Amino acid sequence: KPRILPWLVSQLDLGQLEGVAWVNKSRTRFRIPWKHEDFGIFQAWAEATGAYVPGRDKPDLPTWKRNFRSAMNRKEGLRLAEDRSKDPHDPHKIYEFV
Ligand SMILES: [Cl-]
Ligand SMILES: [Cl-]
Ligand SMILES: [Cl-]
Ligand SMILES: [Cl-]
Ligand code: NA
Ligand code: NA
Ligand SMILES: [Zn+2]
Ligand SMILES: [Zn+2]
Ligand SMILES: [Zn+2]
Ligand SMILES: [Zn+2]
Repeated sequence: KPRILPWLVSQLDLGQLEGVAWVNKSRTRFRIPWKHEDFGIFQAWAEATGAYVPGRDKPDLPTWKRNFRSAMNRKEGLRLAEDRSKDPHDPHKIYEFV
């Protein structure tokens, strides 16, 4: 395989992942809960890309967060708009389509 952009836009349109959401009406900007049992977008992406199969691999979140940051930062039309990942209340990042 899947490509990060179409897969991401789909996850966001569906709105089934807690805290993972469009933040503007035009749907060029979105939130990922991010903190420096999750079952969130990092593991979902690992499963979609075959990097994680339950019971085959041991759970590795820091790696999932790394693989996922890597796939996102490489996309030319994706900018990191905001880094709130150290916030105590709701740690998150905002990404934008440029
Ligand atoms: Cl749509
Ligand atoms: Cl998951
Ligand atoms: Cl605050
Ligand atoms: Cl905040
Ligand atoms: Na949400
Ligand atoms: Na996760
Ligand atoms: Zn859409
Ligand atoms: Zn899963
Ligand atoms: Zn924010
Ligand atoms: Zn705060």
